[PDB]
Amino acid sequence: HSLQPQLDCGPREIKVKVVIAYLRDPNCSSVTSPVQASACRNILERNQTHAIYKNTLSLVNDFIIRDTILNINFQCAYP
Amino acid sequence: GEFIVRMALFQDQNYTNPYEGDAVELSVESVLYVGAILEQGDTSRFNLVLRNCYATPTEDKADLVKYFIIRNSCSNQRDSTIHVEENGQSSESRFSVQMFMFAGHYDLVFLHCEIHLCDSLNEQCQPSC
Amino acid sequence: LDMKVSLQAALQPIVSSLNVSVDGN
Ligand SMILES: *[C@@H]1O[C@H](CO)[C@@H](O)[C@H](O)[C@H]1NC(C)=O
Ligand SMILES: *[C@@H]1O[C@H](CO)[C@@H](O)[C@H](O)[C@H]1NC(C)=O
Ligand SMILES: *[C@@H]1O[C@H](CO)[C@@H](O)[C@H](O)[C@H]1NC(C)=O
Repeated sequence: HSLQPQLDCGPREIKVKVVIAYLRDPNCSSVTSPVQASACRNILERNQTHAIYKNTLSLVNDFIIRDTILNINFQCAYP
Repeated sequence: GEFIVRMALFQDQNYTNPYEGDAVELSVESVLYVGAILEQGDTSRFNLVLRNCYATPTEDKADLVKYFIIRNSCSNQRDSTIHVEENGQSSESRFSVQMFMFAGHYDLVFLHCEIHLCDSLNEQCQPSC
Repeated sequence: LDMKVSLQAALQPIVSSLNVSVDGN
């Protein structure tokens, strides 16, 4: 399986295109996310001489769900 | 006084040998069987209707979002699999829902209900719908 | 005649699905 989720790290917005979707923190529900690490719970991992913004978007058919979620774990590796 | 009403969780459509109940783990596809019982009460003529059994992702009964389970005294719509088996006449009222868990990030689903104690003497309040 | 009743347990599902991962610069 593969979706080819188009992730397009910008200078101020992380944007991931691929039902309601939401980031780790319940808002940012439309998919965009500000690059500010204090916004919708973006994970910061500064491995040496780089900085990656990891996040786990989730797609669910209805706000109640039955046996099917879409846990898209996308990261942005900035210089 | 207080007509203390209790409700438990049974494991099967089989309405006995239920779960003891501390924190139940279920397949989202699976089914659970909760029945409101009028234990420790009149039970000779007082029925037990199921008016507003509902669900919410918080111990508190006052949440912004909450699952309906059954509104307006019976059989909430919008749910594919709902069965109020014997709510109403008997001192035991039973209904079945498929497991679920809400939007956002919290795996904590709770069940809350509102119960009105009908009587079966010259009071035709069988819950009709 | 209109008391409120709650279930004394937590309903913990085992919802799980297809993990995905991607990269970007
Ligand atoms: C999420 O947005 C709702 C408005 O829909 C607001 O009530 C709530 O405080 C927000 N929560 C966070 C963590 O931003
Ligand atoms: C950190 O991870 C990125 C991911 O592509 C990689 O390019 C980089 O080499 C890693 N840093 C180190 C020090 O290995
Ligand atoms: C079903 O019937 C009774 C009560 O419903 C129970 O004692 C019996 O063990 C059950 N049989 C099963 C679950 O196979």
